[PDB]
Amino acid sequence: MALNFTTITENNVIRDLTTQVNNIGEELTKERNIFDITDDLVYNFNKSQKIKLTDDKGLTKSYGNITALRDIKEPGYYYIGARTLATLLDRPDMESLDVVLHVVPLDTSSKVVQHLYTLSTNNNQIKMLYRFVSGNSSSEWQFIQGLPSNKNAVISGTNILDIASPGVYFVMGMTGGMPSGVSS
Amino acid sequence: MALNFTTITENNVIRDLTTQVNNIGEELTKERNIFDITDDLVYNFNKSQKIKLTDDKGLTKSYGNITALRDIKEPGYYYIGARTLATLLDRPDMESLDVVLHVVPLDTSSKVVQHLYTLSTNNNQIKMLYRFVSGNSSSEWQFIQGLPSNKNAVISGTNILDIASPGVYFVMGMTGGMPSGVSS
Amino acid sequence: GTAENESTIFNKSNNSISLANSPVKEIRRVTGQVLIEKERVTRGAQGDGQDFLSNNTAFEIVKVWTETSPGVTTKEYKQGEDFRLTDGQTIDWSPQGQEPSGGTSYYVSYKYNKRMEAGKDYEVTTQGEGLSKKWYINFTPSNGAKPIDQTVVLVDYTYYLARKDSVFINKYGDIAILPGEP
Repeated sequence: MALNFTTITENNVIRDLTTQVNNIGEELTKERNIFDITDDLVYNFNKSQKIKLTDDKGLTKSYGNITALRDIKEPGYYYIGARTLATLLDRPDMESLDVVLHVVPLDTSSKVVQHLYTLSTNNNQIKMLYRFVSGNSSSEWQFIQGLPSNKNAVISGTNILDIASPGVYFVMGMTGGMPSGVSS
Repeated sequence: MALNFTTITENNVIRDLTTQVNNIGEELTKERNIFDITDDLVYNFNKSQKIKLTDDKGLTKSYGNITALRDIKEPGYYYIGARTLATLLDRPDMESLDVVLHVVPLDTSSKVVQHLYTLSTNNNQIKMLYRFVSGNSSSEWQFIQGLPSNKNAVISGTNILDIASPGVYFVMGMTGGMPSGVSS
Repeated sequence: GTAENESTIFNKSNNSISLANSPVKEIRRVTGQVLIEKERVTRGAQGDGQDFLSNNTAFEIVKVWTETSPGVTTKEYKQGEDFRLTDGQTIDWSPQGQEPSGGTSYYVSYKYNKRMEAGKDYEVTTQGEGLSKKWYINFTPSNGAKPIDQTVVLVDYTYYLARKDSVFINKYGDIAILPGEP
């Protein structure tokens, strides 16, 4: 859309002024004029998703200063770095890693379901966790045990007595704590 | 919104030209005029979700030519038919079924978390999987085990030694491989 | 001119296949039979079910088997009974015979026609000059999927036509030239 207008000079007569007023009136009153298109934008915008679940680039949303993961109650996806996660009062009982937090909305802004995922290509470090949050209260983090390629994980290069996560593992090449003569 | 205008001609007196310029000036300066409503649209659109997570109907997003599931790095939900999933270099260790891929965004467009879900009414074929992806590298697919209706899954009509997915099952009516006298 | 389904037998001793038409403008397609050996397939949980090959243009299954050491065949499954090729996409265990246990891994060997990619499966080069100039599809890239030895490769491509014209002189002495058909 655009108005075609010429500035009226000292040489111009009332016919030229009439032509510019007609150009204005026509551009404002034609079929699918500016008024119709803005009324269509208001109607279509009201159907759209009015709050962010990602940033404007399709990356994770930014968060302000926080004391705990339960302080992030807006819905969407949030990246959190290992050094930050290590300081949060309600962090899961695990090794400090970079994570993504997914926040699922509820009936009120004071309650959420949170999912947490660790950002490692190492099959021993990749973890899924979830919890329910209500105000300052929550469940504990529910750790979900994955099977890499649909198989039990392998543990090696450590003392068998230093393993502290429940579940079923294949153990081999252990540095100590094994029964007499048991290599794997 | 709409302007009331009548085309002026060289036969119209200056009063008529005045009248139409007033009609234009009033419609353009009234309460909630076209300028105000367009400034409200720009303000509210900036708060909105500017990138697609579904298509415009609320179905899954499309994807281009891919060699591998790791080639899908844009956030959102993608249906992948059994025939396409079969052809991918990094498909999970399972039968070909229709699936949905959910892609979770991170701090950068080169890294994602991927979830995969199989589309079957058979309780032995419904599966949930996830992995981390960074450039061309990834974890393995982490298989998640669901208890159908909070019970152990029941296996029958196969040799017990042909069972190969980890976990706890009730076994009955097996075609072979059982201990002596053990029917279930 | 357009040349289409242009057929040459591929030789493992000489990867380079000549295009018949000398004055090539451009190539439209190259395709040939490729064998995949020892593709690891994982058996789906549904008994008598299907299992999906990494390529959808497969047409022949060479072998289906399991191994306890590299190259020692523990069981070979007998096509027709046991399993069949369904839709050129899947090994189908609906025949009444034996199948691997669910969730186990087994090997498939099969043939499929590949749409070969320029700069990835093959490169294009020339040798001579004039009418003795020739175009070649070389299959030089080592990671490129080469055709099966002693099988048909098809090429589709376009080439410049010649023309032959007759020179005449009329009784007024005007030289006239009539154009031939390209």
